[PDB]
Amino acid sequence: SPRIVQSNDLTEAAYSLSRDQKRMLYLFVDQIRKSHDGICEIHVAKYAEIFGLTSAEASKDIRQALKSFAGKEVVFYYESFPWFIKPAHSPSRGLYSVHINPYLIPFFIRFTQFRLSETKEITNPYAMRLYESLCQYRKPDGSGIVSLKIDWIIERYQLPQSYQRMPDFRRRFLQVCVNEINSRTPMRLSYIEKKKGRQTTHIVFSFRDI
DNA sequence: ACCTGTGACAAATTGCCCTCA
DNA sequence: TCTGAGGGCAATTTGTCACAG
DNA sequence: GACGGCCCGG
DNA sequence: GTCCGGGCCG
Ligand SMILES: [Mg+2]
Ligand SMILES: [Mg+2]
Ligand SMILES: [Mg+2]
Ligand SMILES: [Mg+2]
Ligand SMILES: [Mg+2]
Repeated sequence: SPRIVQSNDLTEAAYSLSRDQKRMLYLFVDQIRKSHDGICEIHVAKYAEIFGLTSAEASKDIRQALKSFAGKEVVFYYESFPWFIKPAHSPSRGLYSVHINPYLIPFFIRFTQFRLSETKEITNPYAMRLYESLCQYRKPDGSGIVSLKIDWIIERYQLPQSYQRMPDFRRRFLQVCVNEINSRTPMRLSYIEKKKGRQTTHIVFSFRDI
């Protein structure tokens, strides 16, 4: 399946995207990389076959993701850009044409890489973010270990405000996304908490490949 | 005040179904 | 007939906060 | 809608 | 009987 590669600056950027939008974004990065001006395209029926959707639900996902890009911004730590500089539009039935901010090109191409089949069954977008950040530290053989700071996780993945309370962070984000990765990717993930006084400050992730 | 977990409720998202150009 | 653009749904997951200990 | 392949009239 | 361009139907 297609080999996604991306600059670590994108892996570590601060933004808020849905699952459907992240799925589309992987294909944009792939199109761009095979070369330019920044104009990309998406076909409904190919999208449907890639992610095992019907044509109808594919159409619904593309259309609403596309209208949900408006006003979205990307921050590279500290410079913010919009993803799109023109509305999406359809020249032909079943075909969408998109105008990515050409100023984003160099941020796409010290790098992270993974095959698309590794992530295409993940449902929760925060788990996609986590699996990307872990891939950034992976070894040829397939293992790695990394310590991520909680405040940096919250700022980078733009987690919602109630997850500033640690028990909610545990219950609705960490446990769910670790259990997702272990069930939906070829990765096998464990973790332990690092503390300072009563506060938990980092999470230490270890993983190997099956 | 700080920390933890759980019970509830609300809001959002998922894979469905159907209909017609 | 095959595609895809619309219009809906119920079950489930995610986001929030009161309260116990 | 868009596309193909069938069957009408001449 | 056959042959061809085109329209409609699925
Ligand atoms: Mg969908
Ligand atoms: Mg889950
Ligand atoms: Mg303290
Ligand atoms: Mg008791
Ligand atoms: Mg007390």
